[PDB]
Amino acid sequence: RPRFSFSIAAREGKARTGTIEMKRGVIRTPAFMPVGTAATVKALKPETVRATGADIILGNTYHLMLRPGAERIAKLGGLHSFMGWDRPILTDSGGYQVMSLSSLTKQSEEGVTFKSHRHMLSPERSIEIQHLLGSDIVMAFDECTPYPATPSRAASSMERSMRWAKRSRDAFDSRKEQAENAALFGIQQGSVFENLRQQSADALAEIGFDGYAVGGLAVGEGQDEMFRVLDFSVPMLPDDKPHYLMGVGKPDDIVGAVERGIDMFDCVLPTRSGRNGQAFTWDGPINIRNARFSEDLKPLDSECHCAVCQKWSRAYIHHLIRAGEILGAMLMTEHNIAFYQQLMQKIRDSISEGRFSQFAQDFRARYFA
Amino acid sequence: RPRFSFSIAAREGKARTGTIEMKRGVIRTPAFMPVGTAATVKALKPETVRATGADIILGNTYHLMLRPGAERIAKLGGLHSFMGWDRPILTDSGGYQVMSLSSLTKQSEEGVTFKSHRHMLSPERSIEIQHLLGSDIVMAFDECTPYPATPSRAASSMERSMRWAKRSRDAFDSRKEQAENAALFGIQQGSVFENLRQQSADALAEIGFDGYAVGGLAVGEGQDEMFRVLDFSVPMLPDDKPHYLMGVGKPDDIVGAVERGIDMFDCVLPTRSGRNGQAFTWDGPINIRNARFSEDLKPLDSECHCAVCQKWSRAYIHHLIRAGEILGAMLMTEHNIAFYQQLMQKIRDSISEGRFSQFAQDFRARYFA
Ligand SMILES: N#Cc1c[nH]c2nc(N)[nH]c(=O)c12
Ligand SMILES: N#Cc1c[nH]c2nc(N)[nH]c(=O)c12
Ligand SMILES: [Zn+2]
Ligand SMILES: [Zn+2]
Repeated sequence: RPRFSFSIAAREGKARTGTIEMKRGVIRTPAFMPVGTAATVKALKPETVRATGADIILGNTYHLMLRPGAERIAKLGGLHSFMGWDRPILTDSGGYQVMSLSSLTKQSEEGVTFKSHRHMLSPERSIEIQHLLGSDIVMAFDECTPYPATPSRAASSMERSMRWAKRSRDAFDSRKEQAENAALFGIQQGSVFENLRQQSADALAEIGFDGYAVGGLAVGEGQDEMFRVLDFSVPMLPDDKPHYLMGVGKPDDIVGAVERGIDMFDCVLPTRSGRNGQAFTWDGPINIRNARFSEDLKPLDSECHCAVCQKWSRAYIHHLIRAGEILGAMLMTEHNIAFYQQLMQKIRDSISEGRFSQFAQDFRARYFA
Repeated sequence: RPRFSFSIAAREGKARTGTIEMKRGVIRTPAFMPVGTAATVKALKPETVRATGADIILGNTYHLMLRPGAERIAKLGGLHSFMGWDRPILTDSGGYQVMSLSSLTKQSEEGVTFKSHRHMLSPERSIEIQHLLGSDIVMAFDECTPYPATPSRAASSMERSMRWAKRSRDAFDSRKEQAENAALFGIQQGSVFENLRQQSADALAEIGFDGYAVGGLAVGEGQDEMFRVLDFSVPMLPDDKPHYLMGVGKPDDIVGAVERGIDMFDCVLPTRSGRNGQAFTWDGPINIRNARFSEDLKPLDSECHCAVCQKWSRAYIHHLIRAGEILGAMLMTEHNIAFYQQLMQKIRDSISEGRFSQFAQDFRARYFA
């Protein structure tokens, strides 16, 4: 396959369905990327992640540079070989995580220094770490502006991100092997302000990237506000390149974002919530720990085709989670990820058949009932 | 198949290899039974347990009567359906666990009352709970004498166990469905005293059971003492019925016990130790958390045919366990159980080929080196 080729096969309104061809495989879009922190999609073997239908997973520059270390993973053969996932992997730049999980931080034009549990992370080092990990889709090193933010602070932050986007591009292009085998996505910032989003989109397009991520919309904004910002933000991005909404993933968030032109998603909800006892169903989420499921023989979801719903009852999983058993986490996580992939498939198919708007409406009606 | 049929195919010294045919399947002996507390072999799907080569797993009357409850499991269809294991399951009687995990206990001729986290457990209730769970191999309700024990205390304890063995037999035989579909094993007690072991063996044989377990030898005795007791204890049991050494499982313990006539084993070592970072290898156990494995690309064991050793490196698993990742527990546990089953296969094959003594010697030489 080519290093990178995004092709749109069908459209309906602002929604699009297609494929991204990369050396390690094809990614069907709209796509949901399970999150793999600490070089593992929590509680799942890579073959199980693949069985649920995932075409690509997300890795993180921040966590991996700390443990087990970027240089170490490179010495061992790369992240793919390390964790046993041979398909595409998108790595976040650390731009967000360094300010979310670090103990103490020092931000400057050069980058961000921090202490975990002292390290420096700059556009150049972020790109290099992603190279050492052997990432297929490299994310530019950005700054995720806190929400809410004053227009002045949002502007300063976005402007810095754009300067960092240019530095990310040059660092990526300077490494032959990386430039020839991986792809680079730029990240749009600007908080919830249209003029800032426009300036960011324009700056990113001027630099040129293989894909464009919409950053900063998963840090406190309610769905109404997020959708409102997507309404004017996505159209600012190049139409012929993938649009990636970072960190967004509640089922209904995803459907609404696809309706607004988004092609890729990632979020820890499926996995994290799964381990906490929340299972997704077409009738809305349920918390399996609830006593009403102690003797419920039905599967997590009545239509779900996943291996978990084919074999075990809500009653068993209820028992497992309430007992703190590892198998409980494994089963809840596989089902949730499988549910998310089934959602993406229904989305792709409906767009391809020109009935996505109807699908969106039917989905909400049942999900919110 | 028949309700129960034990056939010995080959022998070498006191060692035997054969099969136990039961309605839900065939059990190859010598056999190792992975332990499944809380209706789950920790961190493994039942299909994975089966993939490692396990023919039967162990369930526990004590833990299940507390959570989720025996009557509840019966209402839901039985333990097999509940946890998704359709092969034979041996259930311990609770005789041991009630005195090991209970907060406060009250022992009497009638049975044992206790509080967990008030419940009564008697021979009759134990047998009934195992019936409600749908156990294939039911264990008599006994008393596991603490070690060490004075001859007087050991005698009193054993005598009570034998009276309870008779009560267990009658309770089992009184339930038509259970008597026709499951098997009943008696449990030999008597601490480390030959005369008490003899009296117990004789009492059990007089009552008559489908199999005979050697109890009380997994509560503090060193290997030398345990082997010494097995030397005179196993020969006291009926030759044509299975001999089950309860709670014994270190690799070398197993080899030595097979050399002494034991046909079945169970122990939490493989699973519990696996989650703690200990991996079994033909060269002895290793603790994967050790820094010397941070960049070791070799599999857990160089010869192991398990899925874990086919795909992941010690370096990856080291990282997983040190990060507290669930996949670490899953991988360590699958490998350890697979290693134990591979050990049983090597044992069965060597006995069948009349070269078990040589196998025992070669195994120790390398394992202890
Ligand atoms: N909101 C939001 C985000 C979620 N992940 C992100 N990763 C990066 N690099 N930037 C961002 O803005 C976000
Ligand atoms: N030692 C030892 C044992 C391990 N499990 C046991 N289970 C029962 N019922 N009795 C026993 O003596 C033992
Ligand atoms: Zn499911
Ligand atoms: Zn192995």
